[PDB]
Amino acid sequence: PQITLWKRPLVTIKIGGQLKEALLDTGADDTVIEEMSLPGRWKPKMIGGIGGFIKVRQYDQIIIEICGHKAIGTVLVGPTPVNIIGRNLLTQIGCTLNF
Amino acid sequence: PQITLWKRPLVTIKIGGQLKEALLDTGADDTVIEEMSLPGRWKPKMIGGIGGFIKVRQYDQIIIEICGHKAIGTVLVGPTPVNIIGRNLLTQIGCTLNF
Ligand SMILES: CC(C)(C)[C@H]1Cc2cc(F)ccc2S(=O)(=O)N(C[C@@H](O)[C@H](Cc2ccccc2)NC(=O)O[C@H]2CCOC2)C1
Ligand SMILES: [Cl-]
Ligand SMILES: [Cl-]
Repeated sequence: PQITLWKRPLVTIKIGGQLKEALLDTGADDTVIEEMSLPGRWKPKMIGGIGGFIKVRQYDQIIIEICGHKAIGTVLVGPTPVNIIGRNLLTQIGCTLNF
Repeated sequence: PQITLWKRPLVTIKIGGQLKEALLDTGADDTVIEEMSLPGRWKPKMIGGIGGFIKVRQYDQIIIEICGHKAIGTVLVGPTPVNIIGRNLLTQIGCTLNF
């Protein structure tokens, strides 16, 4: 698809069998999702945003479907205001910026 | 152009006669630039992100050149860690996400 930016680029994602709404975010290096349970072990990570650096849980090799496209990669879980799909997964679905 | 997302989508912009590096950010509703002087009146605004909120100065009807494309809109000025080109100006240069 071709997504214009007059409104937030929100899409449906599927993770752990659940449907959620997430923002396609080219300004985010990593994918960060609101609190949920994911399988396996997690590692600590700090992510810096507009208000500073914060603590999240890093889960690797997580299966996630984004707007019908299958991706498998790192998902960070923590107190984010919105679910964010970052560049680590946008590359997997072949997403580019065009003008 | 077509911009891939293996690295941060950083571009050169021209604002208030100065050249600056900025991030093309689909996850940002608004454009936020590091401390600088801009002409005209401003009003205070709070903007929220990962890590909480920052206080910025809102300048309206500001011209920016982004990749050679002229655009006009609201520019927020404040203690942002990176210069961000948000949706308000990405729409003006005809920027879309494609996959
Ligand atoms: C809340 C949301 C709607 C999404 C956004 C809120 C927002 C709204 C605006 F109008 C303007 C700016 C911002 S913002 O700037 O707050 N932001 C945009 C993100 O793309 C930031 C940009 C950025 C990049 C580097 C340093 C600071 C900021 N990335 C980010 O937090 O990456 C983190 C997140 C995961 O990867 C690293 C989050
Ligand atoms: Cl605007
Ligand atoms: Cl358009």
